[PDB]
Order: sequence, then structure tokens, then C-alpha cells
Amino acid sequence: MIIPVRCFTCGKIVGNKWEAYLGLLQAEYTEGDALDALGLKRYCCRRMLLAHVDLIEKLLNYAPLEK
Amino acid sequence: YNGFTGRKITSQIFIGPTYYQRLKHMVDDKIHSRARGPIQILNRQPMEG
Amino acid sequence: TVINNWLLIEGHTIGIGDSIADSKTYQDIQNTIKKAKQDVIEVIEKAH
Amino acid sequence: QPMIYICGECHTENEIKSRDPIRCRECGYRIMYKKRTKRLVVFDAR
Amino acid sequence: YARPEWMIVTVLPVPPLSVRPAVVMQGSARNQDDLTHKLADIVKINNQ
Amino acid sequence: VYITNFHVRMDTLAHVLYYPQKPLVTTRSMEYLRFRELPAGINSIVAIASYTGYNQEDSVIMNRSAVDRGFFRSVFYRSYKEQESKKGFDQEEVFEKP
RNA sequence: AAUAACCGGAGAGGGAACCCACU
Ligand SMILES: [Zn+2]
Ligand SMILES: [Zn+2]
Repeated sequence: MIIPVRCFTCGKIVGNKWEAYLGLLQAEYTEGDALDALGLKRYCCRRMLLAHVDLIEKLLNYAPLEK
Repeated sequence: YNGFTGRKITSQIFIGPTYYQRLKHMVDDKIHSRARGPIQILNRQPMEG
Repeated sequence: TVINNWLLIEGHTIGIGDSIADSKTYQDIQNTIKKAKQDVIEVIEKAH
Repeated sequence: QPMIYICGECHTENEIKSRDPIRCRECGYRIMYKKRTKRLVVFDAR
Repeated sequence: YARPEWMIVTVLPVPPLSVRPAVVMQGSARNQDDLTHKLADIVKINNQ
Repeated sequence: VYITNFHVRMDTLAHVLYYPQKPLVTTRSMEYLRFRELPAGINSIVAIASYTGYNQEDSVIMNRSAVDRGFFRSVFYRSYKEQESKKGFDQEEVFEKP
């Protein structure tokens, strides 16, 4: 539902990379190049930031019924 | 590489990424046991479910 | 117990490599299928 | 004694006593939720 | 053990409450199995 | 994630998963189902090889570190209901601490 | 001029039909 703060297999911290990754992609880079620039060399860490879906924006779209 | 001994695996292996889905049939929702609990009304036998 | 413990070291796998043959055998496959196909086509023509 | 409930659309806190109409004091909404507990809670990060 | 005129029946047997239990739901106790209703209709018609 | 507004929707027997992920390899047709927006299941580096002999038939040996780091940790819901009923004074059902 | 009163004294209540899903 959010970026997983760690690689399921390695342990490399990945959570902090997400906003920078979106910045890079908006900066008109091919996702592979931008990812390598962010420094993910193994494909067991590349997968998460490459094929992660962010739903938290969808969930935030609603109003807080609890206040 | 074996993680117990450390010796290399004799035969190379197939590996790689794929996609898995854990199904709704969790184990916690199936295991149960009975020891002389309730009984039906019409007949003196154990309940069901 | 013992044979599984030896399998632990030897390793037994299955992979895409085992599902692929050489090009010469592929060519033999193509030749066989083509010969059979044209033969059955000729049989169809004879029936016609 | 009376409990603290939340309107929903208003998000407004309101009090309700038993056997009473379930309406917000100013908009009279019908959907009514209940507020978190005051008892402690502690999860091991595992 | 058997007689020809025993096949024709003049007294209806009726079982105890075990065969036709009574049940209570939500404290109502109105839930009554079909056996009681059938017997009730039988006895009503017999009296009539 | 079976539908976006699961928090508010109060169904019965609703399962939801922490970390859905769009599949790495797919068809072109998937994204017309929005399946990219509500994926179900997680990628997983697998290795096709009898390792310890604990996975003979339709079995699998899972890394436990992944499970502890968030591999497939799912949450499970359940909703109850209750209709307090008032009757003809022979029975009156009310909400009160017994 | 009055003395341990069971001191965790616990059985349970429908059912019937339909559809779904696992082998
Ligand atoms: Zn990794
Ligand atoms: Zn209101």
C-alpha cells in the first residue's frame, strides 16, 4: 500500500527512493536509466521500485469519516 | 550455494522472478477439533460446522 | 533421510534449457512435418 | 455516562444518550460512528 | 403377528415429544415442527 | 486490494493485502481491467530446484526473512450485525451492559 | 460469654431450503 521500506530479499532501504524516483521520471528519463542513477543494481531490488503501485493517493482522495 | 555447509551446488539451477498470489484458504480458517461439545436436539449427536 | 541429504548437495533442477533442442533436429522436425503434410494434401487431391 | 460519537458528513463530535434519535445536533445525519478507545495499546514491531 | 383387518387402521398412533421436539428462538418458543401442525389438523378434523 | 474504498465499505469476509504489485511480465490487455491499479499478489524471485526435500508435491519452501519484512503479510476483516427488536411487551430487546 | 454457612455453586439451544467455493 506504500513502498516497502526494505527489499524483501536483500534489506537495502528502498522506501526513501520513491519520491526521488518520481522526480527523476518527471525529469524525462527512461525508467531504467533513472533507476540506475538512483543506484539499484540487482534485479531483486530493481523490481520493487520498477513495478510498485502506489494506492495511497487513491486512499487519501477520500474524506476522513473519523475526526 | 548451500547455506548450511557452504559448498557450491553441483548442478546449476533455474532461477528468476515471477508472480504469486496467496489464496483465501488460509490454514487458520480450516483447522478445528472437538471433545464432547454440544449435541443436536432431534438426535444426541455432535453439532456440525 | 540419507538420499535427501545427498540431494541437498547434488541438486536436482529443471529449466528452460532442458526444453530446447538443437537446430539440426529442428530441421529434421520441419522436414518430416512438411513431407507428411504434402503427402496428406496429395491424398486429399486424389480423393477429390 | 453519555458517550462521544462522530457525525460523519459533519465530522462533528456529538453526545447521545440511550434510547434517543440518532441525529447530528445541527444537520441531523443518520450515520453514526464511535470514537477510539481510551485504553492503552502497544504492538511489538514484529 | 399380523391380521388382515389390522392393515385397515382405526386408531392413529402418535409418538412422544422426542420425535417432535419443541424449539425456542429469540425466546419466542413459537417455533413448532411440522409434526405438531399435522397432528393438530388431524385432531381438528377428527373432532369435527 | 479488492476495491479502493475498503476501509469505509463494511463487507463480510474481506481480505486485503499489504503490498500489491503490478506483475513484472503481463499481457497488454491487463491494464484495461485497471488490474494495474488494484493488483493482487507480489513478485517473487523463485528457484526451481529441490533444495531440502521439504517441498515434494505442490509444496514450497519460503524464505522467512521475507515474511518478516513484509512478504505477503495480509490483513483479514469481518463485520457483524445486530437488530435490537422491540415487541408487543412480551419481549423487548435493548442494548445495555448485562 | 458464641463458631469453618461452595471459599473461580459453568452448559451451551433452532432448523430448513438454496447458491457459491475447496478434494
Ligand atoms: Zn534486493
Ligand atoms: Zn452533522
